[PDB]
Amino acid sequence: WVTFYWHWKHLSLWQGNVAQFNESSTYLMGWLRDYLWLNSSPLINGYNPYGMNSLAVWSWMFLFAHLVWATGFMFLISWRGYWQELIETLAWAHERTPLANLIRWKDKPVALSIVQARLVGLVHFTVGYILTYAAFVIASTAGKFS
Amino acid sequence: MNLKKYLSTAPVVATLWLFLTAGILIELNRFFPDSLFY
Amino acid sequence: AHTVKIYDNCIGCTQCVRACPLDVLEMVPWDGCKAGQMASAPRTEDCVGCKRCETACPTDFLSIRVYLGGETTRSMGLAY
Amino acid sequence: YPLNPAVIFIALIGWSAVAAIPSNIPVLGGTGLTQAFLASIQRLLAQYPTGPKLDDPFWFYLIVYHVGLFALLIFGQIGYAGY
Amino acid sequence: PINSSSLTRAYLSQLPIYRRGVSPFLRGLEIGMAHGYFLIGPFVQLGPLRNTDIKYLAGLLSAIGLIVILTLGMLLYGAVSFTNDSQDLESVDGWRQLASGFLLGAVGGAGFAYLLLTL
Amino acid sequence: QVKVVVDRDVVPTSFEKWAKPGHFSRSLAKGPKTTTWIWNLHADAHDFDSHTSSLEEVSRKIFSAHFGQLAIIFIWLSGMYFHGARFSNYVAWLSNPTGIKPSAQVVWPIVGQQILNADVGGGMQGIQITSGLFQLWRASGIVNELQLYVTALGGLGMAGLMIFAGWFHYHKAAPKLEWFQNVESMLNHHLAGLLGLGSLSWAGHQIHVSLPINKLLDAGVAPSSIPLPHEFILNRNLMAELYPSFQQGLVPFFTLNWKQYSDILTFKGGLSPVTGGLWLTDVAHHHLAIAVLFLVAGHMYRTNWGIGHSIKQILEAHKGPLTGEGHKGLYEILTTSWHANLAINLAMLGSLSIIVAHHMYAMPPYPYLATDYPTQLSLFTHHMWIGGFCIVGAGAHAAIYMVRDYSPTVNFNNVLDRMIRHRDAIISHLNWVCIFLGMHSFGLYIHNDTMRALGRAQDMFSDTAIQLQPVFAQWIQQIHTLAPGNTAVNALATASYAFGADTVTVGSKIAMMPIKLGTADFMVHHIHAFTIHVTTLILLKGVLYARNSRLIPDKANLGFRFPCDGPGRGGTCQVSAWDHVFLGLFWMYNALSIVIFHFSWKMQSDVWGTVTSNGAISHITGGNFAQSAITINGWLRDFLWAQASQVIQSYGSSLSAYGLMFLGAHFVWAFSLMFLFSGRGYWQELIESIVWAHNKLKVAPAIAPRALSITQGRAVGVAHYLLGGIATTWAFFLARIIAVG
Amino acid sequence: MITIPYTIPTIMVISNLVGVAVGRYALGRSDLTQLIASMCFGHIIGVGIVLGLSNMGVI
Amino acid sequence: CAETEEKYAMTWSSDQQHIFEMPTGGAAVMNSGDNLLYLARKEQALALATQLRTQFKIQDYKIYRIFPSGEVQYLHPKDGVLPYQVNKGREQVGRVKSTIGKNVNPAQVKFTSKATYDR
Ligand code: CLA
Ligand code: CLA
Ligand code: CLA
Ligand code: CLA
Ligand SMILES: CC1=C(/C=C/C(C)=C/C=C/C(C)=C/C=C/C=C(C)/C=C/C=C(C)/C=C/C2=C(C)CCCC2(C)C)C(C)(C)CCC1
Ligand SMILES: CC1=C(C/C=C(\C)CCC[C@H](C)CCC[C@H](C)CCCC(C)C)C(=O)c2ccccc2C1=O
Ligand SMILES: CC1=C(C/C=C(\C)CCC[C@H](C)CCC[C@H](C)CCCC(C)C)C(=O)c2ccccc2C1=O
Ligand code: SF4
Ligand code: SF4
Repeated sequence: WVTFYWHWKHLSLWQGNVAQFNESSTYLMGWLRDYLWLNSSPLINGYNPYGMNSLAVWSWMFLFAHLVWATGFMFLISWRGYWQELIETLAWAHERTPLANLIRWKDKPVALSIVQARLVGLVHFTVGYILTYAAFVIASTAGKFS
Repeated sequence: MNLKKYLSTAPVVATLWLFLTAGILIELNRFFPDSLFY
Repeated sequence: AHTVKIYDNCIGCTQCVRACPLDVLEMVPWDGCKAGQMASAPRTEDCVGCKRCETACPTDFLSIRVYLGGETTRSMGLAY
Repeated sequence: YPLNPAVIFIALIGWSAVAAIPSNIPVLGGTGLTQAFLASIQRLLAQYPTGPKLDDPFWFYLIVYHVGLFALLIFGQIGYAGY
Repeated sequence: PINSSSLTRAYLSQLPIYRRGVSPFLRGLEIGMAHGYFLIGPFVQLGPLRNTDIKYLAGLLSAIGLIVILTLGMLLYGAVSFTNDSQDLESVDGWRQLASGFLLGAVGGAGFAYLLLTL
Repeated sequence: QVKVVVDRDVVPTSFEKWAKPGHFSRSLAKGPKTTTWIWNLHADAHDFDSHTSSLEEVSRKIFSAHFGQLAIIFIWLSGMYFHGARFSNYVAWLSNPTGIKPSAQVVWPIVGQQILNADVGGGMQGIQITSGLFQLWRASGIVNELQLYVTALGGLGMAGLMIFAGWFHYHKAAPKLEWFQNVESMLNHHLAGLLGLGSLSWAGHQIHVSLPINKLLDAGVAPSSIPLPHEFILNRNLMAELYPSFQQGLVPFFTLNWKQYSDILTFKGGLSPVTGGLWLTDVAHHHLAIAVLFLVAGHMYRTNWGIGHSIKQILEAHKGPLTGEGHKGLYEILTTSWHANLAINLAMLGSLSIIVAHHMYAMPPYPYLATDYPTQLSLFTHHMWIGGFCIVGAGAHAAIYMVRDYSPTVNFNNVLDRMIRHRDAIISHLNWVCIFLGMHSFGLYIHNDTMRALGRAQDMFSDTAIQLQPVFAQWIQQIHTLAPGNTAVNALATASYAFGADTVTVGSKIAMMPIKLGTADFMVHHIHAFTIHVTTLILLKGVLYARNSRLIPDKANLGFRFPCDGPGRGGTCQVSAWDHVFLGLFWMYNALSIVIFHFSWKMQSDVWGTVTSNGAISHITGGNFAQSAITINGWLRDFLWAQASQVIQSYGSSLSAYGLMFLGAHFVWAFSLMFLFSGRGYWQELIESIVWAHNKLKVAPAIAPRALSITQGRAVGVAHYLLGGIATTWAFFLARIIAVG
Repeated sequence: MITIPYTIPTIMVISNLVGVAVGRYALGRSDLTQLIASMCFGHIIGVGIVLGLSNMGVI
Repeated sequence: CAETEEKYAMTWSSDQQHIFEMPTGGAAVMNSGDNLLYLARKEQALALATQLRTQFKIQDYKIYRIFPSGEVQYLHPKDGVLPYQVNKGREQVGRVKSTIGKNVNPAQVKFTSKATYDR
C-alpha cells in the first residue's frame, strides 16, 4: 500500500492530472480502475499477436511472477500429510516399475517438513509479489513515458 | 412455554435485534436521507 | 530420536499408553501418586512423535512432553 | 487368467456377415455396412496419403466397424465363460 | 501379481540390462544404440534450426548435447551410489563402463540417425 | 417382500427440545464450556449418521429433512413465479423479447440504490434477470400475470404440503427401516412414477398448452388475441386449425397410425429461426420418448409379483475373473449406508448438471434464449458450478463411507476393496496422468507465451505456427454435420448448429454459430482433461486413502474430520479424507473457472455477437480467440483485462452493484487467505491476549472464547475462497454481457 | 384396424402369443402375472414390430 | 525393501476364521489356527493390534522385528503383560524431578550441549 500509493500519486503528478488522483483515489475502484486497470495497459501490451516491443521482458516477468505467487499458495494452503502420503505412491511406483528400480535413491524421498513448507510458500509469495510489482512499476512508468 | 426460550437463544435474539437496529437505520434513512451533518 | 520425557504430574491414568499407537510408553509402578502408577518411555527409538499422547494427557499441563529430536528411519515413519 | 484363448476369426464372420447382406440404403452405404468399407479400403490401400476428415466411407466405417468388432471379440471371450 | 506373467518376465528378461552376461561397455553400447538413435528425432522436426539446411546437424549437436549431460548423470549416480566393487553394473567400474558405453553407443546412434536421414 | 410398516406418533412435537441447543448429540449436550461448542453445534447438526448408530432413527430424520429441502425449493419457485407476477416486466417482455431486457427485481428506493433499477424497457425498470425465467415461461406458455400469481400460490401450497409432509413423517407417522430398504420399489417408482409420469404429463402440458401458444407467438400474435391454454382443450377446433392432426383424435394413436401425429410430434432438431429456440414439436415428442422409455425402464425390479429383478441377483452374476468375487456385497453396501448413495447420487447429479450446461449453450431449448446472451451465458455457468460442487460431495461421501460405514466383513474380495489392494497403482497413474497433462496442457502455454515474447512467433502453437488441430473433435463434429441425411435418417436439420450448417440469426442476434475448433481449443481441452484429472486424483486419493493409508494406518479410528495426526512422521498436517475434499474444492474452483473462461471467451469470439445486412458477421470480441488463447498474455490481456472494461467502468450506471460485487468478492477471496495460511495456534493466544483485556474489565465471556478448530479454520478458508472467487466471476460475467447482450 | 385379412391386429396377436410363450419360459408359473406381464411384453414387441414394419417397408 | 529395511512380522493366533482389515488396505482371510504377517512399519502393526484387540480376544500376539541382518526382536507385549496394565518389572526411564516450571531457560543451555529440561 505504501508503494501503490506513492506510485499512483506520482503517476498523477508526472502525468500532470493531480485531479485524476484526488477525484479517483478516495474509493477502491479508483485504485483498481484508475491505477491497476489503466496503467497495466502498456504493460500487458508487452507482446501481442501483432508483434512485441521492449516491454516484452516485463510483461513476461509479470506473468511469470504470478506463476511464482500462486505456487506459493500450494505450499501455504495445502500442508504436508497430503504429500507425505503421495510421495509414498510415487516411491511405490518407482520401486515397482522395471527399468527404473535399478536407479534407486540414496536420500529417501520425503515431503517437505511443515516449517520448510510454510517457508518455501512464503518465499514464492515474496518472489511472486515483488517480481510482479517490480514488473508493474517499471513497465507502467516505462510505458507511459520513455 | 419453551417457545420463548427458543426465542431467547443467541441467533434468534441477534436477528430480532439486528433486524430491529437495521430497521432503525433503514427507516431512519428513508425519512432523513443524505444525513452528513450532525 | 524424539525424546519423550514424563514429568511428575503423571498421575497414572494410562490414557497415554492407551493413546500411543507405538508402545513406546508403558506404565511403571511408582509409589508417588494415588494410583501408584507413572508412565515410562523406554523405547523412544520407535517414537514417531505424533504427540497423540499429549492430546490424551489429562494432567494440569502435560506431564508427558514429546521433544522433537532426531529423525531416524523409524522415527520418520516412512513405509518403504 | 486367460484360460481359453482359442479362436478369434469366428468373430470376423460373426461381424462381417451380420452386416454385409443388410443394405439399409439411404445411409452412407447404399450397399451393406461392410461392403461400403471393404470396397472403400482398396482404393486407399496401395500407399495413398489421401483420406482426409471428409472421407466418410473410410473413417466412419473405421469406428462403426471396429466398435462392433471389438465388442463381439470381447463377447467372444465371454464365449469362454461357459467353460 | 498381474503384469508379472511369463510374457512380461520373458520380455523384461532379455532387455539390455536384465540379460545374463554382456561386457558393461557393450551393455551400455546397446542402451546408447537405442537412445542415441532415438534422440535425433525430436530435434530435427521440431528444433529451432528446423528450417535451414541445419535441420539435421542441429539434431547431432543438440542430441549429443543431451547425451554428454546424460552420461554426466550416469557418472554422478555411479559416483554416489554403487559404492561396492562387485564388477557388475552395481559397481563403480561396471557402471562407468555402462556410462562410457552409453556415450560411445549414443553418439554412434546420433551419427547413425544423421547419416540415415540422408535418404 | 414389500409392505408398508410405519410407526405412528413417534416423536412429540413440543418446543421443549428447542430450548436445549445441542439436544441431538450426547457428545454435545454438555453445554458450552468453550465457543467451539457453538460451531460444533452446526457441523454436527446434520451428522445424521453420527447421532445414533440406529439406522431407523437416522433414516426417519433424513427422509423427513428432504421435505424441508423441497419446502425451501417450493418457497423459492413460488418466489420466482410471484416476482414474475408482481414485480416483473414479463407481460411487456412477451411483446418484443429481443428489445426488452428481462427484469423482475425492482430495488427499493433508499440512498443511491435506486440507480440499480435498470431501465430495461417495458415501461418499468429494475435490476435485470439473467436467470432466464422468462424464456422458461414463454416455453411454458404462460400468457398473462394471472398464471404467475396462481402458480406462485400453488408453489406456496406445495410448500405447505412439504412442511406438513416432513412434519408428518418425522413425528406422527414415520416409517420403519423395512420401508426404506425397499429399493426395487424405490427405483420402480422413481424410474416410472417420478421421471416417467413427469415427462409424460409434461408432454401433455407441452402439447395442450405450449404447442398452440408457441405457435401463436411464433406467428407473432400479441398476448391478448391468444386464448387461454385452457381454451384449447374445451374444443379441438382451436387446435385443429393450428394442427389438423388433433381432428383425428386419439384414433390414430390406438390404431398405431402414428404417421398422423407428424404435426404435433416430429424429429427435426436444429433451431426455429423465428424464436431462436428448439421446436416444441421436437421437445414434446422428446418427452414422449422419455415417457415411454422411462415407464418401460421402471418395470425391471421385482417387488411383490415375481416379475422383475432384484439388485442382488444382478450384482452377484457379474463375477468376472479379474475381480474374483464380482459385485457380491454392493447391495448390502448401498442399502445400509446413506453416504455411499449420496456419493453416487451427487456424482451423477453433478455430472448431469454439467451435461445440462453444455446442452443449454449448444441446443438452446427455450424461445429467445440465445438472443439475450446473459441468460444464455449464466444458465451455462450456474449449472456448471453446482455441476462442480456436487462432484466433490461424491469425493466427500465416498470418503465418509470408507471411514464411517465401511465394513470389511461384508466387503471381502469384491470389486470394491480389490481396488484398495492396488490403490497405489490407482493414485500413481493418476499422478502420472496429472503430470503428463500438466506439462502438455500448460507447458504449451508457457511455450507459446515465451515464443510470442521471444518474437519467434513461427515457433508457437498457433494456426500459422506448429498447428495442433484437434483431429478427433473436428472429425466427429463433421459426422454431426452429416447427421440429418445419412444416419439420423428421419431428421431434417442437425442435432445442433454448434456442429453443422450456417448460423441462426434471430433479430440481428446470433443464436448459434458452427463452432470451429482449431489448435487453441485443443489446448484448452487439455486444460480441462488436466484439471479434471487433478480433482480425480485428490478425490480418489481421498477415498482410497480414506481409511488406512501407509502413512497413517488408522484413519478409521481417528475419524473423518480429524485435522492431522501431529508433527510425527515429519508432520502429518491435512491428511484426513476430509482434507482431500478441502483440496478438491480449490481445484473445483480452478477446473470450473477455466471451463467457464473457456466458454465465455470462445463464445464471444466464435458464436455470439450481432449481424448486419448481406449476412455479414460481427462477434463481440471479433474473432479474437485462436490468435490469443494460445498464450497467457493473450489470455490475461485479451480476456481478463479487456472484458473488465464493462465491469470496471460501471459506476454511476445500473451495473454498478456488480462493480460492488466485483471488488468485495475480491475482498472475501483474499479474506479467505487469512484462514488458509495461518493457524489456530497463533489465533488462540492472540485471542487469549485479548481475553486479558476483558478479564481486566470484568467483561470475561462465560462461554470461553477459543479460536476456531483446525478443520473449521480451514473449512472457512475454502468457504470464503469459493464465495469470493466465484462471486468475482459472477459479477464479471453478468456485468460484462448485460452491457452488450 | 380392419378385420381378419392381413392388417395391424393380425401382427399383434402373434407377438402376444410369442410373448406369452416367453412367459412360459421366463419363470413359467401359470399365474395372472404371466399374462399381465408377458402379454405386456409381447405387446411391446408387437408395437415395436408394427411401426417398424410400417416405416421401412410395406406393412 | 527386504534387502535393506526392517520388515515387521506380526505373529498371532485365533480361534475362528474371522475377517480383519489389513493396514495395507482391504480385507484379509485370517487363517484360524496361527498366522504371521510381514509388515512395513510399527504403527501399521500396532494399528493392527488395536484393529484386532478392540474387536475381540486376539491375545498372545507379537511382531518379531525382522531386521535385514536376520534376527528378531519382541515388540508390543515385551513382558507377557499388556503395556497399560502394570507389571512390577518395567524400570522407569524418562522422568525429571518436577514439572516444566523448574526447567532451565535456554540461555543457560546456550553454547552447551545440554537440554532445556536436564537438571
Ligand atoms: C511441456 C510442454 C512443452 C512442449 C511439448 C514443448 C515443445 C517444444 N518446445 Mg518448449 N517450453 C516449454 C514447454 C514445452 N515445450 C516450457 C514450459 C518452456 C519454458 C520454461 C519452454 C521453452 C522453450 C524454448 C525456449 C524453446 C522451446 C522449443 C520447443 C520445441 C522443440 C524442443 C525440443 O527439442 O523438444 C525436446 C524433445 C525431446 C528431448 C524428446 C522428449 C519427448 C519424447 C517425444 C517423449 C517420448 C516418450 C515416448 C512416447 C514413450 C513411449 C515409447 C516407449 C514405450 C518405447 C518443441 C515444440 C524450442 C523451439 O524453437 O521451438 C520450435 C525453443 O527454442 N521451448
Ligand atoms: C410413484 C410415486 C412416487 C413419486 C412421484 C415420488 C417422488 C419423490 N420421491 Mg419417492 N418414494 C416412492 C414413490 C414415489 N416418490 C416410494 C414407493 C418409496 C418407497 C420405496 C419412495 C421413497 C423415497 C425416499 C426415501 C425419498 C423419496 C424422495 C422423493 C422426491 C425426490 C425429489 C424430487 O424429485 O423433487 C421433485 C418433486 C416433486 C415432483 C414433487 C412431487 C410431490 C407430489 C405431491 C407427488 C408425491 C406423491 C406422494 C408419494 C403421495 C403420498 C401418498 C400418501 C398420501 C398416501 C420426489 C418427490 C426423496 C425426497 O426428497 O423425499 C421427499 C427421498 O429421500 N422417495
Ligand atoms: C500456479 C500455481 C500452481 C502450480 C503451477 C501447480 C502445479 C501443480 N500442482 Mg498444484 N496447487 C496449487 C497451485 C499450483 N499447483 C494450489 C494453490 C493448491 C491449493 C489447493 C494446489 C494443490 C495441489 C494438489 C492437492 C495437487 C497439486 C498437484 C500439482 C501438479 C500437477 C501436475 C502437473 O501439472 O505437472 C505439470 C507441471 C506444471 C504444469 C508446472 C509448470 C511446469 C512447466 C510446464 C515445465 C517446467 C518449467 C521449467 C522447464 C523448469 C526447469 C527450469 C528451472 C529448473 C530453472 C502441478 C505441479 C498434484 C500433485 O502434486 O501431483 C500430481 C496434486 O495432487 N496441486
Ligand atoms: C424421437 C424422439 C425424440 C425426439 C424428437 C427428441 C428431440 C430432442 N432431444 Mg432427445 N432423446 C430421445 C428421443 C427424442 N429426442 C431419447 C429416446 C433419448 C434417450 C436416449 C434422448 C436423449 C436426449 C438428450 C440426452 C438430449 C436430447 C435433446 C433433444 C433436443 C435437441 C434437438 C435435437 O436435434 O435432438 C435430436 C435428438 C436426438 C438425436 C436423440 C436421439 C435419441 C435416440 C432416439 C435414442 C434411441 C435409443 C435406442 C434404445 C437405441 C440406442 C442405440 C442408439 C444410440 C444407436 C430435441 C428436442 C437434448 C436437449 O435436451 O435439448 C436441449 C439433450 O441434451 N435428447
Ligand atoms: C511404437 C512401437 C514400438 C516402439 C518402437 C521402437 C522399439 C523403436 C525403436 C527403435 C530404435 C531405437 C532403433 C535403434 C536403431 C539402431 C540400430 C538398429 C543400430 C544401429 C547401429 C548403431 C547405432 C551404430 C552406431 C555406431 C556408429 C554409427 C559408428 C561407430 C560407433 C557405433 C558402432 C556405436 C514397438 C515396436 C515396441 C511396438 C509397436 C509400436
Ligand atoms: C508440492 C508440494 C510438495 C512436493 C515438493 C517436492 C517434494 C519437492 C520437489 C522439488 C525438488 C527440489 C525437486 C528435486 C530436484 C532437485 C534438483 C534435486 C536436488 C535439490 C537439493 C540438492 C536442494 C511438498 O513436499 C509439500 C510438503 C509440505 C506441504 C506442501 C507441499 C507441496 O505443496
Ligand atoms: C481469524 C482467525 C480465527 C479467529 C476467528 C474468530 C474466533 C471468529 C470471529 C467471528 C465470530 C463469529 C465473532 C463472534 C461475534 C458473535 C457473533 C457476537 C457478535 C454480535 C452480533 C454479530 C450477533 C481463527 O479462530 C482461526 C483458526 C484457525 C485458522 C485460522 C483462524 C483465523 O484466521
Ligand atoms: S500422564 Fe496424563 S496420560 Fe500419562 S498417565 Fe498420568 S494421566 Fe494418564
Ligand atoms: S510421541 Fe507420538 S508416539 Fe511416542 S507416545 Fe507421544 S504420541 Fe504416541
